[PDB]
This record gives sequence, C-alpha cells and structure tokens, in this order.
Amino acid sequence: DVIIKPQVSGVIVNKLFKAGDKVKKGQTLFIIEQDQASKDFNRSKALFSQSAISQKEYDSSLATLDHTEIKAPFDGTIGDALVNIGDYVSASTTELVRVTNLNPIYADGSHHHHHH
Repeated sequence: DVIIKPQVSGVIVNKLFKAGDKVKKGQTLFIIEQDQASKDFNRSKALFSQSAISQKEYDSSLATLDHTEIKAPFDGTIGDALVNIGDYVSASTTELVRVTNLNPIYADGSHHHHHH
C-alpha cells in the first residue's frame, strides 16, 4: 500500500524492522545520519560542547551525532527492505520499503477514531 520514506536526507545507520514481518501503528523502522548537512554544526559537540546545557551547545541531547529516526504510518505487514546501512537515502528520492495493512478495520472499522 505505502512506499515508506525518510523525514530527512543522509544515509541509513540501523534497521529496526524486518523484511517480511509485521509492524505496530507506527513502530520505528530506520535510523539515518545527516551526512554533510551537519558538517559545520557537528564539530563543537563532538569535541566538548555536548556536556553543557546552553541551547546552541547542548544539541547532543536533541539529535546525538546528527541522527534522525523513521517510523511506520499504521498497523500491518512490511515488504522486502529497499535499503541497508550505508545506502545513500534522501527524503522522497530513494524509497526505504513498502508498508501494507492486514485489514482496514484496524484504522476505521467502527470506533477506531480513538485508536488512530
């Protein structure tokens, strides 16, 4: 149904999900590193600024070593992964895997307006 995609560009770092298994209503699927967008911004915290609390130094508490996580939309099954750790991925350009719901009742069956 879906062809899932990352909220940023960079490169894959981890594979939380499994090719051919199931997914919860938004289980975490991938991790990315922001490659060279962060190249000017990484160095201060990588040396030392990570230890502080000031809003421009403290960024290791907000994004670690320049990572972003990716998650499913809804409950279902999930296809063969299209990517691995080191595949260069981009926000609509590379496509990570497909997500495919088991039945449609798990989002709008009768009362699911307080479940979805």
